[PDB]
Amino acid sequence: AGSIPGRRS
Amino acid sequence: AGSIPGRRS
Amino acid sequence: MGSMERASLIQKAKLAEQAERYEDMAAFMKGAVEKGEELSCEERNLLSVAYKNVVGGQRAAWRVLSSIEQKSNGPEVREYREKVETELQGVCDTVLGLLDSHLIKEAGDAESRVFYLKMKGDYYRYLAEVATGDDKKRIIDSARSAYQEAMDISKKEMPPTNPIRLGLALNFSVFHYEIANSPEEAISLAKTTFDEAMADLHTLSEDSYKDSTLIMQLLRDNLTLWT
Amino acid sequence: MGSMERASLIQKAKLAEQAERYEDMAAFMKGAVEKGEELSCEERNLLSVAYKNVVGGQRAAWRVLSSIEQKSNGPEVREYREKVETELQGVCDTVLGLLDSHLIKEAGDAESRVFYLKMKGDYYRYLAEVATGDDKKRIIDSARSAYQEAMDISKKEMPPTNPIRLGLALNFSVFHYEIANSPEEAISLAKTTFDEAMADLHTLSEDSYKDSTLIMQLLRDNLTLWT
Ligand SMILES: *Cc1ccc(C(=O)N2CCC(OC)CC2)cc1
Ligand SMILES: *Cc1ccc(C(=O)N2CCC(OC)CC2)cc1
Ligand SMILES: [Ca+2]
Ligand SMILES: [Ca+2]
Ligand SMILES: [Cl-]
Ligand SMILES: [Cl-]
Ligand SMILES: [Cl-]
Ligand SMILES: [Cl-]
Repeated sequence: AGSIPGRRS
Repeated sequence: AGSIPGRRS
Repeated sequence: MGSMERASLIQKAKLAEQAERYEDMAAFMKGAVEKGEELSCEERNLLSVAYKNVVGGQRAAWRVLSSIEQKSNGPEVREYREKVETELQGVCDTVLGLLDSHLIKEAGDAESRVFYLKMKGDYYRYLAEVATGDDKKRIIDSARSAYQEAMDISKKEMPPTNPIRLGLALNFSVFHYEIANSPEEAISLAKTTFDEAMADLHTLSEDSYKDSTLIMQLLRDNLTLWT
Repeated sequence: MGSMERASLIQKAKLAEQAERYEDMAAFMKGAVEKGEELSCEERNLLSVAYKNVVGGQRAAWRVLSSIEQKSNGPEVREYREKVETELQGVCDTVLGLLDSHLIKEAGDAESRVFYLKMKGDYYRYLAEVATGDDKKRIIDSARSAYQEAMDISKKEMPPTNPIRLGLALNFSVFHYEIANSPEEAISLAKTTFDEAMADLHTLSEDSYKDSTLIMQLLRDNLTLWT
């Protein structure tokens, strides 16, 4: 199950 | 130019 | 970071992201928050990206070590898992401290308030992933309460395609599935979120369409895994 | 790490490698070295892998920031590059300190002595990559001298296919090409190393053959890039 990757910004 | 990767052991 | 200018901390956080130095990034954004001014949309993203990367690496390590520990059951594997676990809890507590002092109380706009409350739910969820003792239920309820307040605001104040509203629903559904042992609630939330976003796509520009459909695909990926 | 058992430090270094926690790995192996006993073949590899990963990440970040700094030429980019550079120099100094106190002087076997001297050349090479001022030439000569002593021992004491002898020659050739502005020396060393290993492959078992040909391919990759 994937959450928001939210690793790039 | 590549040196020894030497990142896994 | 008290002696560095706010603008310099922000600029160095962007440099650290480019250098993939996420611990530095997080420390720079922690310093920027502690200047006491509210954060812009871009600055909120920098804060979130920095800590998500740091705690993401800690969670990945904890899972490796927890798996080794379970297969074994000397003290070394447990001791080292405990060390990583304590460091992860410290990072989560630091983020939650920033939200509590005083990002959330000063966030009046829907976009900022929902963003910070989603963050609060996420970091309590990370605490819940490693929790066992007398506080696991209270930690889970703290995650649920933060996510729930963010849901209530986002449904009242944002369109169904808003990327923050979509990512909040995605992560709350993962909370339901992985933490709260409520897979039917997880599936229902992801499906209703996806369907209501689909029906709102016609209102968007090409760039907004790309932003929303990207997160809708994450919802669909989970539904495919769960059904 | 003075209060932890040597064997526990080694076991935790292996766990940290599995968890990709290389800063922890390096601290555990630093503690193991400081117990004062010589290191086994496997323990030398753990030490080398840990610090190679740590300084590898620092070097990658320094290059990102140095590139941004050159394209710009406020103080922030230079300040942050200097911060990363200082942290990298500190790690290199720490490794060189371990080799000097007292790994190298206690290393009597060819395999251990060449391994540590190759390490010494590598970490002076990393210092040379960021050096500019009054010591860049002395740092370069310290790298060259360490590599040269390791070469002299390996040629006398190891077969041409020995993986440590091959990796030493590979890295010394990179030193020649990237640091000493001696690309002809780099090409000649890589070619002679490759050809003498090829002629010795017939003596090896299947597993040794795989170990040696893997590093020979790295030599060939550089020759393809350089010619
Ligand atoms: C939790 C979360 C949800 C959505 C996103 C996202 O995709 N964004 C796109 C652009 C960005 O501004 C540049 C806002 C967030 C991220 C995290
Ligand atoms: C500098 C260097 C040169 C060669 C190697 C290497 O490939 N090894 C293979 C096996 C290992 O023991 C398990 C010894 C080193 C590594 C680094
Ligand atoms: Ca100021
Ligand atoms: Ca002991
Ligand atoms: Cl530990
Ligand atoms: Cl406000
Ligand atoms: Cl800095
Ligand atoms: Cl000895």
